[PDB]
Formats: sequence, structure tokens, C-alpha cells
Amino acid sequence: KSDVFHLGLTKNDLQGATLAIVPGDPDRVEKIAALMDKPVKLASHREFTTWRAELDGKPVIVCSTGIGGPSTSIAVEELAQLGIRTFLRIGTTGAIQPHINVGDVLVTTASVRLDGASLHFAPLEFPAVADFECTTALVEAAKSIGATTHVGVTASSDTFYPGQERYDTYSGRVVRHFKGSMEEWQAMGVMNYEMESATLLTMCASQGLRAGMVAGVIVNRTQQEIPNAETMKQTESHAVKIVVEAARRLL
Amino acid sequence: MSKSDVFHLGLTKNDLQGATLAIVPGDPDRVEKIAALMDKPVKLASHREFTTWRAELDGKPVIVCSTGIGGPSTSIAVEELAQLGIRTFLRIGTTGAIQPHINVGDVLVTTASVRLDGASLHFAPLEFPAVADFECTTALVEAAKSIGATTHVGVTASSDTFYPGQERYDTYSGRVVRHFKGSMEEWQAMGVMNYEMESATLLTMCASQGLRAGMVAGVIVNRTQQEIPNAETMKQTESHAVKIVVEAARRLL
Amino acid sequence: SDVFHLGLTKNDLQGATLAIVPGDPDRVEKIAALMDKPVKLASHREFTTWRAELDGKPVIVCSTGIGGPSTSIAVEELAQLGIRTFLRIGTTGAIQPHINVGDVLVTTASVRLDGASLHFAPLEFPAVADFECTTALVEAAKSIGATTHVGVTASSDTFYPGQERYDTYSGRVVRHFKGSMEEWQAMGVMNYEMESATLLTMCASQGLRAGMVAGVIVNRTQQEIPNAETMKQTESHAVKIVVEAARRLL
Amino acid sequence: SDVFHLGLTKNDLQGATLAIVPGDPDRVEKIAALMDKPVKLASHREFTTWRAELDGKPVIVCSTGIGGPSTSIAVEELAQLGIRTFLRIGTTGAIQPHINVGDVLVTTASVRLDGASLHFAPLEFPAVADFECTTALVEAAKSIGATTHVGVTASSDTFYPGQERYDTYSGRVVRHFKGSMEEWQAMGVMNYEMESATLLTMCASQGLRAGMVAGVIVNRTQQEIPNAETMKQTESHAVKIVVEAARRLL
Amino acid sequence: KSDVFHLGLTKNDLQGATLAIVPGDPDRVEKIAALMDKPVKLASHREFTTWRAELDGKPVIVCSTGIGGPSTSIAVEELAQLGIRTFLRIGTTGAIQPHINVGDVLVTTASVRLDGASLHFAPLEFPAVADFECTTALVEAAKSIGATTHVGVTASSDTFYPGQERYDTYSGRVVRHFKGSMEEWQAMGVMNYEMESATLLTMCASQGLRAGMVAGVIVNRTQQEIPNAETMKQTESHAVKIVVEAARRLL
Amino acid sequence: SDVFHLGLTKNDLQGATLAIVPGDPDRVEKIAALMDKPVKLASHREFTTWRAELDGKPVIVCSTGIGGPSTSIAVEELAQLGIRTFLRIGTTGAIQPHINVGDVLVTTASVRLDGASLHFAPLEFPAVADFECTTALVEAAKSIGATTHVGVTASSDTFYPGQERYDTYSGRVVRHFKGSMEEWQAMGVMNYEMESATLLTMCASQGLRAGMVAGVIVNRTQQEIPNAETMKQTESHAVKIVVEAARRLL
Ligand SMILES: O=c1[nH]c(=O)n(COCCO)cc1[Se]c1ccccc1
Ligand SMILES: O=c1[nH]c(=O)n(COCCO)cc1[Se]c1ccccc1
Ligand SMILES: O=c1[nH]c(=O)n(COCCO)cc1[Se]c1ccccc1
Ligand SMILES: O=c1[nH]c(=O)n(COCCO)cc1[Se]c1ccccc1
Ligand SMILES: O=c1[nH]c(=O)n(COCCO)cc1[Se]c1ccccc1
Ligand SMILES: O=c1[nH]c(=O)n(COCCO)cc1[Se]c1ccccc1
Ligand SMILES: [K+]
Ligand SMILES: [K+]
Ligand SMILES: [K+]
Repeated sequence: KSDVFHLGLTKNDLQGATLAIVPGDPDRVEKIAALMDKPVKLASHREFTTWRAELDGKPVIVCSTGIGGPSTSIAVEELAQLGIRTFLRIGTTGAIQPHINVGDVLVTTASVRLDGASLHFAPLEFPAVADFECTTALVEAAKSIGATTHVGVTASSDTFYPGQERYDTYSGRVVRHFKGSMEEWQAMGVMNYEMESATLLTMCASQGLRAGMVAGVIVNRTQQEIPNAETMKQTESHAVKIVVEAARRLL
Repeated sequence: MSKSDVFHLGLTKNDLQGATLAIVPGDPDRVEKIAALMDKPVKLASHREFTTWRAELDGKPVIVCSTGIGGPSTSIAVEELAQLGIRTFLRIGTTGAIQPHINVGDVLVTTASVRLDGASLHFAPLEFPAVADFECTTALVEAAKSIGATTHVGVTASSDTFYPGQERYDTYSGRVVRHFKGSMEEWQAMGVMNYEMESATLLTMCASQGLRAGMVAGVIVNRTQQEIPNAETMKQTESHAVKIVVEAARRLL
Repeated sequence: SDVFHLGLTKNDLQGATLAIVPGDPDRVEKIAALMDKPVKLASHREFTTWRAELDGKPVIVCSTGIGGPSTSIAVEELAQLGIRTFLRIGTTGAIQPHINVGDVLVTTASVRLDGASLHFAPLEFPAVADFECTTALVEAAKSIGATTHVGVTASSDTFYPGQERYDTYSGRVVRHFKGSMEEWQAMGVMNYEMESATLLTMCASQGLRAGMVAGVIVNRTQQEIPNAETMKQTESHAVKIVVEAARRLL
Repeated sequence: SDVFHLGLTKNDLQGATLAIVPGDPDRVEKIAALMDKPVKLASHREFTTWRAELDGKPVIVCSTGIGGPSTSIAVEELAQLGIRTFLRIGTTGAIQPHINVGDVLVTTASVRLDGASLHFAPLEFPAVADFECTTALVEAAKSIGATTHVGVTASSDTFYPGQERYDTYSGRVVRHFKGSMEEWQAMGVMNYEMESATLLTMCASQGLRAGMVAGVIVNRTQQEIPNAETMKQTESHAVKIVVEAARRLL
Repeated sequence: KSDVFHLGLTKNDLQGATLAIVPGDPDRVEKIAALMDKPVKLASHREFTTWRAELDGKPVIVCSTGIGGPSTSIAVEELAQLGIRTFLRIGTTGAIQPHINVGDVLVTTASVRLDGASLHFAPLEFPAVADFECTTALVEAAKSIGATTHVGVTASSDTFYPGQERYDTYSGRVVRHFKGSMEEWQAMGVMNYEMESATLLTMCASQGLRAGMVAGVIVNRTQQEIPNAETMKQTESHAVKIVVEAARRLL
Repeated sequence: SDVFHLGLTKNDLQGATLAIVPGDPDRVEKIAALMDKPVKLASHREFTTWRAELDGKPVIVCSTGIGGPSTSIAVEELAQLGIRTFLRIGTTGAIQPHINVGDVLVTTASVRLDGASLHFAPLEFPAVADFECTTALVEAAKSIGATTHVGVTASSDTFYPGQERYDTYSGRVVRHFKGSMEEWQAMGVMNYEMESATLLTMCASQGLRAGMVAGVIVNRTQQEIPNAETMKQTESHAVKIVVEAARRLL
């Protein structure tokens, strides 16, 4: 009942699909699938929940990666084994630039590699760059729904707290390497923090797979720390609409 | 009073009822299994890869919370549990052994980990040892002897990937980056017992923040003998390891 | 002069914000001549500067010389003078078997095998091209009808060992670069050149727009010696693409 | 002589598998005098070796000297002669306020601020002590009755800048080690010494058992100059522990 | 027409020359060659201008490298292919020590490797050290003409601005790695900044080629930043005389 | 005692600014006997110090022990006492086929395969010897008539794996040092030793003058086990050079 080690899927479950939308959150999988025609649940194992749906009369996979590069690396690899060639990540994000507001959508051209898993596919000098066609389709899709969009570099961290220079922690300390890091990234024009893009973009770009990255701004780190409960859902829906519309252009 | 005191786990400090020890499996589906071994098991929360149950061990509240696969999610789980008052962490996992003398069904207690991860660096520079707490290690080894098991104590390679970082070539690309080509043979020669995916992060982040951490895993595959685990030995080995981690939790209360 | 090396003042640029930046100083006149009202401005060391006009708007052409260090000087001083958009036109050796001599390559991002990029951002920062610039080049290549490949470029501080050439005085390559071409090939890296890592890193980390295009004059998997006819044809072919892309970014 | 430096043969050991390894060559005679039948074997360079008997079994005491390089020579050459267990006895400077002068510290693993450890295993490999050896040292400390702390040790390749001492000739510390003592302090690192990182890495990566114990003769958060009496008392206190631990490991 | 890819020279052009003076400025080539016997233009391609001359009856090459290790590495390699075994660099420099004045001559024993190209010949732990016979000849030549000489370590940077900790720039920022780096080098006894020596000295010392390095101080970083034009040419003339005199001793 | 380890006062030195620093503590008497008025000062741990007179001027001889760590302690504490010039005399294993046993090697700079040098300057800083010291050593070698080679030395933090010795307990060499000897050989590195990188880095970055001279007792390309008598005469040859060089520097 499975051709892969973790996902619990066969090549036949995919029905010829070559594109997958890959959110971090397993609870978001159904929401993205519901936007497309005839969505069905295929599998749920660990943090990997998979749905299949129809878009413009063509099968599309939605599969969760979980938080971080390691589980992303498993999901992407096993989906690649199953036949997926195009990967579109839909994420949540904390912006670090003052001109970016909550509700804005960010398209990532390339990522700052603050992760470990990217190194298991390519040395640090290799750019965690997004596929040009995927990035184009995400930019086009953002205009299609009519959102406020920023395009640029993302800092992709193996941690939510110290690697994003959060001090509201148990220890209250940040290791020397990351002390003052946010200010450095800010000055370099880095838009935001998330936790999967570096791994995803590196492993795909170094293995002949197409990858795109899009995220909804939940919090801006220069104005607030605790997100709003209602705005969180609206921003998520906005970006989910874009990732589906982008997939339409890449079929 | 409350609904959630942390960003991800969906738990309040009040939910924990004074608990200071947590058992941290990778698989969210393993949480109920561990909690079923103790008294009064109750489901607290399920969000993302983080499933949390509360149980009673010798009259003392204990938490079971899944980390998910890998350092990044593990770092969120551990930090947010520490915010809620957890001081002791015991990881129970699955693992592939790389030494010929270690058989499937054996139990491995980790003294310290080879840091093939990225998250550990976010707490301490690479030179800092990813070392388990001595009292936690003692308890796990003592628990393994108590219920009876084939035990090996030593070093674990903790990788940020399942595939290339553990030198698996049966993949889509069929290639392994230069840095990891020939790496398994090197760890083997250095006496490293096994591969898993969370210990380097867990052990580094706890040892560098005044928290106690222990690491135990049941070997379900030996890399010199096979690649695919048996879907029965898997269940028995997990049951074996789950019994050991609860018994080690008893000694640390 | 307003700057240390270029021998240019702010007035010389006449409000220009876009520069085409070849490596070869002899290419500067060739690029300028394709545009309206081409005028020489200055020549000091490897930095030759011309000013021209594209659709009524002033544009700068300025040579960087070979390598990140002189590129970093040229880009920094042009930025000081008001340039915000940088389009590099270069020559390259392809390392993929499917890429032909005469093909044009558009760089999305570069493998940083250089030193100068590190003086602007740590290695983990991507040497990524600006999205608008890359789009302009891809559209400009599609307009003239060239065979175009889009992807990653290996940018080396060295022509020989860093590109794993063994036809050298020593005949040796340092451990770090031994087998490196094979690695890049497997990773889908299209080609080797010598300036893009520095240019892309320094621009992306300072709020400057940069694009990178190159004509293939050699494929490393078939032959090493470039033909003394295709070289001029490929250069002029890629020069037309960069000028047309500049038209879209004004 | 079967070895390059120590000046010992396989027969000189008489089947010994355990060795106590102090840094100070003047401490070898002190440790061996506490065991039955002490015999001087060889003294070459900084390596002094004494043979003793513990519970009717031959035990070796051999000085490593200060630092990883000679520790690597000593351990390797003793291993060639049949030694499978290494117990290090040293002095240390504590960096935690709750640890006092006179206290005994058992090292679980070490921060690798050394070079020699890299010659055996890459930095990511933990400089971790053998679990059985650590157990014995902790149990031996409880046996004699002493205030014991168990945890991490910073093992520096230098006495001054690597341990962030500013009372030096230059009065400066290199950028890399600036503010490093506070970093280790916040990370719960107990102390500074100069041999454990090399010893623990080279043993754990070669199937050899290694244990590490030290007496606190200075506390870095209060006073720099140690007392010329309490030093000897602490040294003699720690020696009793390492001999008692050696009994449990034979 | 050419035996090499860039320089535009054949072996015959060199006429058996084994020594080359290598300035950074292509315009310095004729000026250096004019101080010797029978000066002749050989080639000019890109930043590489080559002249041939005679010194005590022996053919000597003068060839420009351009700014930085990359073009230096090309020139030196191709000169080596054509038969050059001894390389003497004469350049300009900015001193970072208060006791070194404008107009002073500096002879480099070894260089701090703040470049990329040196790594393409030897790992960072390999010393960017000058040849003993070349260093001796330069020190002896400087004392022979009567100049204020300083011998020691040079910081060799792939960048003129941030890597030499200049803040008078478009961004006005310096990356963390190089923040406070000048003060570190100053305290370590480093004399000066230039842009080619690390590459030249590393590539020669690891390939069995002799290399020496000499430079004229035109700016002191602890004092003024704007150099005098008349003083610049005079300082260049002083250093050019020393390097030709040093070449005499090495033939 | 004004120092922590050496057990020496500023008055014990009698205003000496130069010190010859061997690795072996038994060689300290040998060098001191070559000069006028040999007097023993102190012997603690691996550090033995002897005072002598050269040309009517006081000169110190102090053992560093094997490796960077104790070398850094010795050199720092001697600098505190007033020593500004450090001349190292050691033994070495040559890795070039043209260098024979009995030859003398003067080190211009060292490959930094140590850890202690990093505690004074980052890896990019060259472990370079002082020009005057190097000049004095070369001139002294020609004065007494010895077969001399001048160049780069590999300075390792270990005797075995870092010098790619496979005749060990494990018989393995870590990936980093696998094939490393061949690399150094192609790069023209003359030899292996264990102190120069630390000595040359810590001195060149602190304003202290340092020189390095060594006697070839083995060549790695031919055989491993050296002759006994040849080892003694090579030591005496090198010691004669370092004393003659010290005469020029005072
Ligand atoms: O600041 C952030 N950093 C991130 O890495 N991120 C991506 O999702 C990571 C797991 O929530 C999302 C945000 Se936004 C946020 C702020 C506070 C609480 C939850 C999410
Ligand atoms: O080889 C391993 N490496 C690991 O890192 N590991 C830990 O669990 C990671 C998620 O399955 C578990 C094993 Se065992 C095994 C082999 C093949 C398929 C599943 C599990
Ligand atoms: O293989 C190459 N690598 C490059 O870095 N490159 C860019 O121009 C660098 C200066 O010629 C150009 C080529 Se193509 C070539 C092959 C042989 C001779 C000259 C150019
Ligand atoms: O602070 C220390 N750091 C160490 O590395 N250490 C171990 O012994 C190394 C040789 O003295 C011992 C001490 Se304690 C001490 C303080 C002052 C003088 C000698 C020892
Ligand atoms: O500070 C310096 N750093 C250098 O690397 N340098 C060498 O020439 C590099 C190209 O100008 C020369 C100087 Se001096 C100087 C100061 C200001 C403007 C031009 C030259
Ligand atoms: O190969 C060598 N490597 C070295 O680092 N070296 C310097 O002395 C180190 C301590 O003996 C000396 C030699 Se030569 C020698 C060969 C065999 C046994 C002793 C010395
Ligand atoms: K995860
Ligand atoms: K020593
Ligand atoms: K150049």
C-alpha cells in the first residue's frame, strides 16, 4: 500500500500528477485541496498529510512537509520518487522590513541558508534559488487575485527562536553567531523569516526539480510580536488562493 | 484562566499540572502509546506535528509530546515545553544501526551525538558537545537492565536528512553530495552506533541551557544487514523502547 | 572626478541609473554603438566608460575587468554616481552536454566560488539576480529568437583550477576543487564565469538590481579551443540581448 | 623500545590495560606512590612512566604534558602497547560561581577549543567521555565524600587568550575568543583545562575508553592567583578519586 | 599568434625571459620597461599589457595583472606557461600603521589572505609567503637607493572598500566579518592593505615559482584619505626603481 | 616567581632579550653548554630553563615541550619576562625526495595544522618567520657549511594522523588528512614538525621576532627508522647554527 518509506503513497494514488503544493502545516492540506475540484484524502502518516485534487481537469497533489528542512527533505524526496517534478511551497512568515505589512504576500527568489539540510544536497556556496518559471507563476498569480506583493530574499532558519533572534525564551539568550543577525539581514534587504525554503529550494535546484516559494505575512517583527487571531486566517486564505492559481499556470 | 501559553503546542502551564518531565517521541502517533503505559492518560492538544498527552507516573504528572522529524520542530517543542516548566527531556526514537555487532531489536542509549544538523548551531557553536545529561543516561541504562534488553551505549550520528546525510543512494537523484560521500564508512570506523534525526538538536539545546536530556532508540534496521524494516519487528522493538523510556522516567522524578 | 578609480563625475552620467557592465574594456564601445548618441567618457586602468542614449534616456556602459575585485570597485563607484540597475554581459564556458556553442545563458543565481562576495554578505546569502532584470533578459532573448538556457552559474575567482582546468603549468588542482566540475554538472550548473557571484551578491545585499547574461563560446564536454568566428557572432548576439533588456528596465 | 617517544616495550607494561594520565610529569610519582609496588620505567622529554599494582593488577601512570599534541603522542603509543582505558587527572579553573575552589569536577564531554582532536575526527564529533569511566569517577567521588559537579568542560589549546585572560604581554584577545568565557558560562560550562578535548575525541573515535576528572584550584569569578597550600590539598584530593575509580574499571 | 588564452604572447616573444615585473596598472608597464634597455611593446589585451626589455644583457618581461587576484592568477599562470619562474610585484598601497608615512616603501614577507583566488591553489592554512631570495633582493635594493623601508605582513583584500573597512560608500555599511577588522590587523602589526599579494604569493609558493612583493605608500589610513597627485607619481617612481634594482640581483 | 608556569623572575634573566627555544627539555643543557657560563634556573613540568652568555650578553634557553599549547605558555611567559626574540631549534621529518637526512631546514613560514595559532590570529594570517631571524639562520648555516634548504614547513598538532602516518593503533587517518602529505609535497612543503605554526603566528601578531631551524633526522619518502649516531650529529649541526644565528641578532 506504499511505494515510499514515510508518505504511505503509491504512484497510482497520484493518478499521473507531476505537481505538488507543499504547506508546512498538515492541518492546512484540506484547506488548499478544497479550493480545487473533487478533493480526496489519500494518506496521513506522522506530519505528512496528503490530499489529491483536480485543477483544470488535471490531478494535483497537496502534501505537508512539517516544520523544518529535515521533514521537508523526506517529503520532497519521496514525492519525487512518486513522480512529482514541480513543488510549490505555501508558508506563513514573519516580515523584518518596515515597509511590509501584515496581509502582504511574499514571493521568494532565493533564501539565506540558515539551515542544516540544504548542506546535505549542496555546499553552502550553492544558491538556494527558486525556479524561474515557478517564481514567475507565483508573481502572476499574486496579481491575478489582487494582492500586495513583495519579491526578494528570505532568511530560512532551522529554528523559530534564536535563529530568528527571538529573546522571549526560557534562556533569554541568543548564541553569538545569531546575535545582531536580524539587523544584518534587514540591512541586506532580506524580507522575512521562515523555516523550510532553504532546504526545499536547494534540494530542488540541485536535483533538476522546479520549486517556488510563497508566504503570507502573519507578523511584522518591527511592529508586533503576537499575531491577531482573525487576521491570521484571512492572510492564510489570500496566499492559499495564490499558490493554487500559480499551480494553474504551471500545469 | 487560559487557552494557550505558547506559540505552537496549544498548551497552558495549567494543563501540565506541575509536570517537570517530558517524554519526547518523533512520531505524533506514538504519543498515545507511551501515555497508555502510565496512569490516567488524557489527550491535551493536537496541532501540526505536536501531539500532547498528560499521564501520571507514581503520583507525579508527566508530559508526552511529539517533536516531529528533525531539529527545527524539535527545537520548537523543547523550547515551548521549557516555557511551560519542563526541566527534563527523554527522547524515545527509531534508528538504523551501522555497526555489524548491533542487531535489530537492540536498544541504544546515546551518550553524545555527531552534529550533522543545523539547529544545534543555533544554540551552541559546533565545538560544543551534543552530550546527554549524565543522570538521564544513567536512568536509561538502568531502565534497560531492569526490564532486560540488549543494550549498547555510545555515540549517535544525528542527521538533518534521512537520505543523503545517511548515505542512501536508492533515491530520485541517486547521488550524494561530496561532504557525505563515504561518510557512513567514516562514522563506522569511529565507532558510531547508529543514525537518527533529532538527538544532536535536543542534546545541544538542553546541555547549553541548563536542561536535562536523555536519548534512547530501538534499532529496527541494521545498515550492514538490510535497508527495509520488518513490519512486526518494528512494533515489538518500539514496544520494547517505550517500556524502557517510561521506566527511566520513573527514576528521574 | 567624484570617485577613486572610474574618473567620472555625477554630471557625466546625466541622470543615468542603468549600467551595462562587460568584463572587457574593448567591449564598451561595441555596446554603446548599438544605442543612440554614444560618447566616450573615461578610461582608467581596466575601467573604460561610455555614455549612450536608449529611448531618450541616458545609459552607462562600463567595463569591470576580469574578476570580483575590480568588479566590486566598478559597481561601488557607479552606485555612488547614481546607478541602480546593473546588467552584466559576459563570455562563458558551458559545462552541460545539452548546451550548444552560440547559446545564450541567463543566470538566476550563482555558486559563490569567489572571495569578494564574502566582503558584502556571508556565504549563506544567495548570489541571486534581480527578478525584473532576469525577466527582462529572458524576454529580450525570446524576442530576438536565441537559444536560451536559464539557471545556475558557477562563478570562480580563477580561470584555471577553480574551473578544474588541468592544461596548466602545474597540471594540478587543489583538493577542494578536485572533481568539482563533475559535482556542479550533476547539480545542474550550466556554466563557468568569473564576475557574477560578486556582482549578484553585492547588488542583492545593497538594494541594487542586477542581471546576468552570457554567450556560450565553449562547451567543456566537447572541446576547449574556441572558434575565431563564432566568438564574434556569439558576443554580438548576446550584446543585442542585453541592450534590448536594458530597454525594458528603463 | 617499541615506541617512538615513551621508551617502553610491550613487556614493560606486563599486560596492563588501564592507564592514569596526568598532565604534570611531577605528578606521576605522586599517583604511583598511592598504589602497591611503584616502579619507575622511563623518562623521556615530557613523558614519565611509572608501573604500579592495584588490587593485584598492573596499572600504568604516564604523563601527557600540557595540551593535545603530546597527549596524542602519549595515548597513541600507550594504545600500541596495549592500553584500552585512559583516566585523566588534572587541574582546572572553574568559571561558574556555584563551583568553589577545592571542588571536584567530572567531565561528560568537552568543548573542542583544540587542534589535535580534529586530526582524529571532524568538529561535529562529540568529545565525549566513556559512560563506564564517567560512572566510575562519579561513584568514586561519592565514595570518598566530596562536593562533585558533573557536566561540560571547555578544553583550550592555550592557557591565556583561549581562556580569555587579559593579564598578558599583549593584553589583547583575538576576536574569536572575545567574550567567549561569558558564552561558555551561559551555556553551563563548568571549567577550563587543556587536554580533555583531544583525549576524549581520539579515544571515542578509536574504540578506547576515556574518563576525565579535575580538581578546582582556581575560580575565575573571584581571584586569579591560587593559594600555595590549597593547591596541593586539592591535587591530592583528586588523585584519591582517580585511583578509586580505576579500581571499579579493572 | 598566441600560445596562451589571454596575454596574446608566444614563447618566442619572451626570448628566453625567466623573470617578470608585474604591476597592477597597465599604464605602469611602459614606465617600468623604459627604465631598462631596449624596451619593446609585446601585446595589449584586456587589462594585460606586456612589454619586453633588457637588464644586464638578459631579457626581462613587464606585464600588468589588473586589480585583484582573479586577473593576477590568469597573468601569472600564462606567464609561467611561457617560461617565467620569478615574479616581482610592484604596486600602490594604503598604510594602516601610524609610524609608516606616505612615500615609504613596503616589502611584504607574507600576506593575510582576505582573497578568494589563493584558495584555488592552496587551503587557507598554507602561508601566503614571499620567496626568501626575492624578499632579500627587494630589501637590499631599497637600502641601495635610500628609501624609508618597512618589512612585514600585508593584508591582501579582494575588495577596495568593505574588506579594507571603508565606510565612505554607497551603503555606508560593512559586513559583520570585516567589522572592526582594520583595528585587529593594526594590533597584529599588519602594515598595509593591497589587492593582489595573497593570490600571487600563495600561487607561486605552492607551485615552485619565486615571488616578491614591493609597494609605495600613497595614503595612510590613520591620517588623510585624499592622496596628492604629484606625490603619487613620485612614490610610484621610487618603488619602480627599487623593483628593477631587485630584478638585477635575481637574474 | 613572577610567572604562572616557568617559575622565573625578571631578575633571573639579567636583562636577556633573546631566547633559544627547543622542544626537548634534555636539549636545553646541550645548547647552554655551547655558550659561556651555563647556569640552570628552573625545571617545572616540561619547561626547563638555562641561562648562558653569548659575546658578553645574556641569553636564555627554555624548553617548549611538544606542541603549540605548551609552546604558547612558554613564549608568552618569556615575553612577560622581557624576551623579544625567539629562535626555535627542532628535529624534523622531510617529505621532499631531494632533501637528505642530515640537512638543515630554515622555515620562512608554516602551514597551520595546529589549534593554538588560531588563539592569536585567524587562519588567513600567515605563520611567517621574522625576516632578520630567517636571514641570521640562513647566514649561520652557510658560515658553518651545511646543506641548507629554505622554504615552507607543515606544522602539525599531532605526530601521527596529521603527518599521515598509517603505522598506528587504528591504522586509519581522518578524511581531512587523507592524502594530505601528497598535497603538501606537490605544494613544495619541505617537512613536518609540531611547534612552528604556533610560535610564528603568536610572535608575528604580537610584535615579537621569531625564527625556525630544524635538523632532518628522517625522510618520509625513503624510510621510517633513523640511524642512532646520525641523529646525534644532526642535532649538534642544527644547535651550532641556531647559536651562531643568535650571535648575529643580539
Ligand atoms: O515569525 C515567524 N517565523 C517563522 O519562521 N514562521 C513560519 O512558520 C514557522 C512555524 O510557525 C512564521 C512567523 Se509568524 C508568527 C509569529 C508568532 C507566532 C506564530 C507565527
Ligand atoms: O535508518 C534510519 N534512519 C533514521 O534517521 N531513523 C529515524 O526515523 C526517522 C523517520 O523515520 C530510522 C531509521 Se530505520 C528505517 C529504515 C528504513 C525506513 C524506515 C526506518
Ligand atoms: O571557460 C570559460 N570560463 C570563463 O570564466 N570565461 C569567462 O571569461 C573569463 C576571461 O576570459 C569564459 C570561458 Se570560455 C573560454 C575558453 C578558452 C579560452 C577563453 C575563453
Ligand atoms: O585556569 C586554569 N586553566 C587551565 O587550563 N588549567 C589546567 O592546567 C593547565 C596547565 O597549568 C588550570 C587552571 Se587553574 C590555574 C590558575 C593559575 C595558574 C595555574 C593554574
Ligand atoms: O588604500 C589602498 N588600498 C589598496 O588596496 N590599494 C591598492 O590599489 C588598488 C587599486 O587602487 C591602494 C590604496 Se591607496 C589609495 C587610497 C585612495 C584612492 C586610491 C588609492
Ligand atoms: O617525522 C617527524 N615529525 C615531527 O613532527 N618531528 C618533530 O618532533 C616531534 C616530536 O618527536 C620529527 C620527525 Se622525525 C622522527 C621520525 C620517527 C621518530 C621520531 C622522529
Ligand atoms: K518536522
Ligand atoms: K606538551
Ligand atoms: K581585474
